Amino acid sequence: KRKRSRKESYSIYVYKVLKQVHPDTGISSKAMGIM
DNA sequence: CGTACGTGCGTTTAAGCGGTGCTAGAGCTGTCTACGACCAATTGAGCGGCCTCGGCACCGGGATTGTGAAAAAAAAAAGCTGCA
Ligand SMILES: [Ca+2]
Ligand SMILES: [Ca+2]
Ligand SMILES: [Ca+2]
Ligand SMILES: [Ca+2]
Repeated sequence: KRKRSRKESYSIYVYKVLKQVHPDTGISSKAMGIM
């Protein structure tokens, strides 16, 4: 087909900050949208 | 029904005005280079795609908490007295 066009986001940085602050805590897709 | 506000006086206060005198600092000019744009080549961070397995949604069952009804007490409340 085509590979879907590139959509930048902050979500890898949010996940990295979350793992410093709450190592045993994750985040729903919506939550990450809000972030 | 109780009194906080609005009105209207006389007394007091300091804003406003116009002026002067002093200089902090706003803002302008000219110089020079540290810093940011631009570029080309390099490459690794982050993208999409994909797979998985554990959190969490949902369920049923039981424990727990809170509500309302009725009956019965506690209490204020009300109408009812003669006196003074
Ligand atoms: Ca912490
Ligand atoms: Ca009152
Ligand atoms: Ca100056
Ligand atoms: Ca991904």
